[PDB]
Amino acid sequence: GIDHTSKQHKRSGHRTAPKSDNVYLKLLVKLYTFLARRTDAPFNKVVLKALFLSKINRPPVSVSRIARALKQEGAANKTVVVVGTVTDDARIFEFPKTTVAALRFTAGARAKIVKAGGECITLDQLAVRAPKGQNTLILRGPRNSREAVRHFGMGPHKGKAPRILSTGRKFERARGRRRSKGFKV
Amino acid sequence: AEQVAAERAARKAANKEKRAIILERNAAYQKEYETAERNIIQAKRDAKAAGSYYVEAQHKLVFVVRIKGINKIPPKPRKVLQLLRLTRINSGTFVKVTKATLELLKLIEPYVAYGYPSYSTIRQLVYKRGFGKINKQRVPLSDNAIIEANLGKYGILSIDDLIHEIITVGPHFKQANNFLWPFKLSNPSGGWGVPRKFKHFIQGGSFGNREEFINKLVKSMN
Amino acid sequence: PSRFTKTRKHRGHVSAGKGRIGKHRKHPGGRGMAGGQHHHRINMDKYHPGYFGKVGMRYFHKQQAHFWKPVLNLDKLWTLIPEDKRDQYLKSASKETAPVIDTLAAGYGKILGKGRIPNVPVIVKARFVSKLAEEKIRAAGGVVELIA
Amino acid sequence: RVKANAAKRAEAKAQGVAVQLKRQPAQPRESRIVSTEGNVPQTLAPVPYETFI
Amino acid sequence: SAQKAPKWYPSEDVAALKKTRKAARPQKLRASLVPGTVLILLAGRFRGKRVVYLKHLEDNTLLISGPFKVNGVPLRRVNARYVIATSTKVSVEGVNVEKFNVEYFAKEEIKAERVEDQKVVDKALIAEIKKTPLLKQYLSASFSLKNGDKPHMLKF
Amino acid sequence: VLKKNPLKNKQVLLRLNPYAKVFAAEKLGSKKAEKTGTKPAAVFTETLKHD
RNA sequence: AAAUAUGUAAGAAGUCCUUGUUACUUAAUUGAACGUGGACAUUUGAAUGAAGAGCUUUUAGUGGGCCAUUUUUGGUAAGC
RNA sequence: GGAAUACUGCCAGCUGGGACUGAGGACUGCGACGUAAGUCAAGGAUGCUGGCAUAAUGGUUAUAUGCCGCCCGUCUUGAAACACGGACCAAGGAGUCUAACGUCUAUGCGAGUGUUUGGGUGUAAAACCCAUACGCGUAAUGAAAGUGAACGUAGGUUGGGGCCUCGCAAGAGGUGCACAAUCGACCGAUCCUGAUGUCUUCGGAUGGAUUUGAGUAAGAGCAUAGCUGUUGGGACCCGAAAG
RNA sequence: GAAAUUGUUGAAAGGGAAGGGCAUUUGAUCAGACA
Ligand SMILES: [Mg+2]
Ligand SMILES: [Mg+2]
Ligand SMILES: [Mg+2]
Ligand SMILES: [Mg+2]
Ligand SMILES: [Mg+2]
Ligand SMILES: [Mg+2]
Ligand SMILES: [Mg+2]
Ligand SMILES: [Mg+2]
Ligand SMILES: [Mg+2]
Ligand SMILES: [Mg+2]
Ligand SMILES: [Mg+2]
Ligand SMILES: [Mg+2]
Ligand SMILES: [Mg+2]
Ligand SMILES: [Mg+2]
Ligand SMILES: [Mg+2]
Ligand SMILES: [Mg+2]
Ligand SMILES: [Mg+2]
Ligand SMILES: [Mg+2]
Ligand SMILES: [Mg+2]
Ligand SMILES: [Mg+2]
Ligand SMILES: [Mg+2]
Ligand SMILES: [Mg+2]
Ligand SMILES: [Mg+2]
Ligand SMILES: [Mg+2]
Ligand SMILES: [Mg+2]
Ligand SMILES: [Mg+2]
Ligand SMILES: [Mg+2]
Ligand SMILES: [Mg+2]
Ligand SMILES: [Mg+2]
Ligand SMILES: [Mg+2]
Ligand SMILES: [Mg+2]
Ligand SMILES: [Mg+2]
Ligand SMILES: [Mg+2]
Ligand SMILES: [Mg+2]
Ligand SMILES: [Mg+2]
Ligand SMILES: [Mg+2]
Ligand SMILES: [Mg+2]
Ligand SMILES: [Mg+2]
Ligand SMILES: [Mg+2]
Ligand SMILES: [Mg+2]
Ligand SMILES: [Mg+2]
Ligand SMILES: [Mg+2]
Ligand SMILES: [Mg+2]
Ligand SMILES: [Mg+2]
Ligand SMILES: [Mg+2]
Ligand SMILES: [Mg+2]
Ligand SMILES: [Mg+2]
Ligand SMILES: [Mg+2]
Ligand SMILES: [Mg+2]
Ligand SMILES: [Mg+2]
Ligand SMILES: [Mg+2]
Ligand SMILES: [Mg+2]
Ligand SMILES: [Mg+2]
Ligand SMILES: [Mg+2]
Ligand SMILES: [Mg+2]
Ligand SMILES: [Mg+2]
Ligand SMILES: [Mg+2]
Ligand SMILES: [Mg+2]
Ligand SMILES: [Mg+2]
Ligand SMILES: [Mg+2]
Ligand SMILES: [Mg+2]
Ligand SMILES: [Mg+2]
Ligand SMILES: [Mg+2]
Ligand SMILES: [Mg+2]
Repeated sequence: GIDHTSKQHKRSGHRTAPKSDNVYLKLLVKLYTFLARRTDAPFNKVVLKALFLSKINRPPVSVSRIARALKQEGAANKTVVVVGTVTDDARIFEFPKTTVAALRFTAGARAKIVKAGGECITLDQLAVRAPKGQNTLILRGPRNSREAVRHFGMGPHKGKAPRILSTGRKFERARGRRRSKGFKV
Repeated sequence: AEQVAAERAARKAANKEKRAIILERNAAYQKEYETAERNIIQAKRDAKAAGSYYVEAQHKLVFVVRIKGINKIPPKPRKVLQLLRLTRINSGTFVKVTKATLELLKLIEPYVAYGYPSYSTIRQLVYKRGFGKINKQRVPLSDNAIIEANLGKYGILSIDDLIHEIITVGPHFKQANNFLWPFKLSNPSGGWGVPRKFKHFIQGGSFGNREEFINKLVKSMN
Repeated sequence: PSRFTKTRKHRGHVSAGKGRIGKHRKHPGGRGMAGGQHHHRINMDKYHPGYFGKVGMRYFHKQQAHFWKPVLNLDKLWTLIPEDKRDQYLKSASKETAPVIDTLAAGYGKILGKGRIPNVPVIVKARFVSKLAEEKIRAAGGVVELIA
Repeated sequence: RVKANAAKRAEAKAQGVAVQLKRQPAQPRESRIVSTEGNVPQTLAPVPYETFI
Repeated sequence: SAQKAPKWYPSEDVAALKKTRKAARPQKLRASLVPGTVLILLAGRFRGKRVVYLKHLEDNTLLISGPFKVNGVPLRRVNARYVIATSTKVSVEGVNVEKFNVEYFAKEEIKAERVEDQKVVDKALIAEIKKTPLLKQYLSASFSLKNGDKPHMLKF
Repeated sequence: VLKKNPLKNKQVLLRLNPYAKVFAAEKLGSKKAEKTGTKPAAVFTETLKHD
């Protein structure tokens, strides 16, 4: 026998193809594992993983978040990749030119980008254009802006938001939520 | 398109080049190993001639075999048995002696047998059961290119360049020695000497430091 | 569907995955929210501090509607102009002719001030305004016109 | 240790490298030759059993 | 269909063998096996027969003869590991033997050639056997294990 | 595919370690060491043979 | 006043120089805290190991335990 | 005085007997021997010869023989138990559906989203189409009246994949999304402060504080579906004494 | 027209239960492959 020092037959714990079942996504994966295996280029390697990512690890990148990244010093001509969908943001009043490459473009986002004379590339087109990912700027959206993570870590003095359905006063705002009713959290 | 023999040439030539360097190095060590040995022999004599006493340096390298199975072991020794990579019975590793490993051996005496290995038994360990750790994987030695590949960084580009680093506790013994997978010995062929193993060598059992008598054992187990 | 469910998988195992010691019995803790102040207090404080007892005043016959008053931030605002019309008004930022936005007609009650509209003049008709929203509005040469 | 490691580090570099300033554990001791001159081995045996009480 | 059909089939292309490295080197025989030596047949049709070793053939076999006219055994092949090689020994320097190869014994009753070969070789030997008294008797008598023989103790 | 012991398969012995040829050639594994006759002080012998 | 157990430390989140900020603090541009600028790389600071490290969510069963060496309480004692 | 021997150790000294194994399937590697051409035991068995071509070998089966082998189910610290249920066999026979939900996932669309109360239409409970509303989200905070989110490139600092630049490379610098840590700023509650003014008690600018919020700081949601989990329901299936 | 369970026929085994595991003898029975 063997004094094992570590749990046996452990799975690596990382996705390895998408759990998604879409052909096209399956094809883009085909492109990039090829590209990853044969180009020693970091970008293709990161891109391949993001493809496997489930919906929650793929938060939307907005078109305003886009415009801001372009305002980085020396970044205004880069083409931005977003392995996910791109949404529109009425709140910005002046969107730049550039080229965004992403999986989905909402109707309004595509509009706004094209209106400023930008261009909307799919990842496979992005590939042919920059097989080593030259001049690419990768953007991710906010994962912990989900509503779910509000409730993560619920406990005393954690200050983190109840799992509650109806709300307003007389919904969990008395005993243990204020000094005058028993105590506070 | 050349390469046919063309690049086969600039290779095989370059290969002959290395066997050369290995041959001269091995010729070297041999000198060193016997003049080293003889020096001590004559030291002992010269001292007796002068009415004195030649006390040799304490050994710097020991070889440890796990002699106890896997059950009912207390936690402290257990962790140490792991750090020495002795995680199954009859497997063995080399250890460089210092205060800070001396204690480790102290802590695990009931579960191991160790002693000072000779050039002979370090050699036949490596030639017969020497495997390297290469992206883990435990790869058998059997060609010098494998060592040069992973150990060449530190000088060391032959199985004998390996053996030399161990036996002489080189300045890169850590790397040299961790490169070797733990040796996996069969049970002794002779048998254990002794009727009960889990007593000290010094009390008729098998565990503890048995000094130079380690070679007789290992050789029966290798 | 039945065929994907873990009971199908438990068939042939004695206890349906409910333990031999502790069983699956009718209602061990009590039913519903029983014992919330007794053997279920640890789960109630934490996870649900604030549950028991009272705060604040009762309002008999409170009819929401009375309090209807959706908010719109400047943040958007300009969204209440159809796009085609919108660009037309952005360029030619002026008095004399500046867009009128009935935010009541958009079904908002109050304008709040979340952040920066361009320097175009706007005529903003609303029931209510946050001090700032209106400040920012004037700072582009708009006014707020109070309606109902 | 550090204040002193800064020293022999400069005091070596500004000479001609060769430093060595990690601590090392107790090494086994080396060969040596003990002499008899003035020191012949005294030969002890174990002692009988006695009571004194 | 009664059953679907696979998506993949084996190629029925039958690979070639790897280029093995096993040279057929020659069989040195144990010292005790010189020609002229008397053998005991441990097995076979002529089992227990004492018999003269003549030639080591190209297929590793031993060529022996009785001689026929002594104990009934003809010129023959015997395999070297079913033979006890005694220490008694007749000079064979007058027996030609050159003639006798593997081909000689290819199957394809008795050809006259053999009957004559048998007479020629055997006369050479008999001439020789006769020099030592009792050999011919010995050669004619079957070897046998008696009670209390310990093959691992007997010298032959 | 199949680990071949040196130690008892001359072919690979020579594959690793090319000194093996000369070692065997100059016997070396039986080197006749120098005959020197130094003798030990009587201090050594007396105390060796003491009590 | 032991042995066994036990806290902390063994550097890049480090060491040194120059001299900004403040409503704290000093008799005091004194200090305190946070800095800007400058100098020194893997013998960069003990050993051994590392089928890697870190982090998140959600959920089962369990919440009668019993035994051996050693330490040990009650009991004359116990398969207590 | 000169040897021998034992004992212990070493040899990349030679050599005999025996057992098990023969994975792999062109070539490709590292070598060895040869002056060479070649040869080889060097990245896993080939060569030669014979016997049967069948119940010979093999499978199955029954029996015999050597050794071994308590009755399952259960609850228990502990069952083969002098614990319980079970004589036998067939056929029934137990985690379900529903309302509302948590985490995770897939899919549509995205600051939105949800056609199916309804209407239109039909090859008629289907498929196809749709106006107004509504729901949930897009704002928080107070018991409440009520107020309501940019000092700044929507901040500073530190780590950060990826990218950009230099370098043959090693490295150096630039930028740095997600995420993490930390110091700030913004909105409401609390407590101070209380300007210009005033139907002299209204008004509450401004700047603050070991206080506090399920907040802001270039949105992430809505819907359908699934597994697991939650609550109520006969609620996994059979069971009281009672009312 | 199953099973429990029964009659008959055939084959077999049985010194205080029977049934079971590894292995082979013996009987019965059988597939495949040769070419
Ligand atoms: Mg939100
Ligand atoms: Mg070790
Ligand atoms: Mg032996
Ligand atoms: Mg034996
Ligand atoms: Mg023996
Ligand atoms: Mg015994
Ligand atoms: Mg062995
Ligand atoms: Mg369900
Ligand atoms: Mg189903
Ligand atoms: Mg199923
Ligand atoms: Mg299972
Ligand atoms: Mg299961
Ligand atoms: Mg089952
Ligand atoms: Mg189970
Ligand atoms: Mg369960
Ligand atoms: Mg149960
Ligand atoms: Mg219990
Ligand atoms: Mg209540
Ligand atoms: Mg908004
Ligand atoms: Mg060959
Ligand atoms: Mg031979
Ligand atoms: Mg006769
Ligand atoms: Mg400690
Ligand atoms: Mg370390
Ligand atoms: Mg290591
Ligand atoms: Mg690793
Ligand atoms: Mg749990
Ligand atoms: Mg639990
Ligand atoms: Mg309890
Ligand atoms: Mg519990
Ligand atoms: Mg124990
Ligand atoms: Mg084969
Ligand atoms: Mg094969
Ligand atoms: Mg026949
Ligand atoms: Mg047949
Ligand atoms: Mg037959
Ligand atoms: Mg029968
Ligand atoms: Mg049977
Ligand atoms: Mg038994
Ligand atoms: Mg029970
Ligand atoms: Mg009990
Ligand atoms: Mg009993
Ligand atoms: Mg009971
Ligand atoms: Mg019963
Ligand atoms: Mg049934
Ligand atoms: Mg129709
Ligand atoms: Mg109808
Ligand atoms: Mg229609
Ligand atoms: Mg209508
Ligand atoms: Mg909300
Ligand atoms: Mg309100
Ligand atoms: Mg007021
Ligand atoms: Mg700072
Ligand atoms: Mg950098
Ligand atoms: Mg920076
Ligand atoms: Mg505030
Ligand atoms: Mg408050
Ligand atoms: Mg809220
Ligand atoms: Mg329930
Ligand atoms: Mg009932
Ligand atoms: Mg009743
Ligand atoms: Mg009653
Ligand atoms: Mg009928
Ligand atoms: Mg059988």
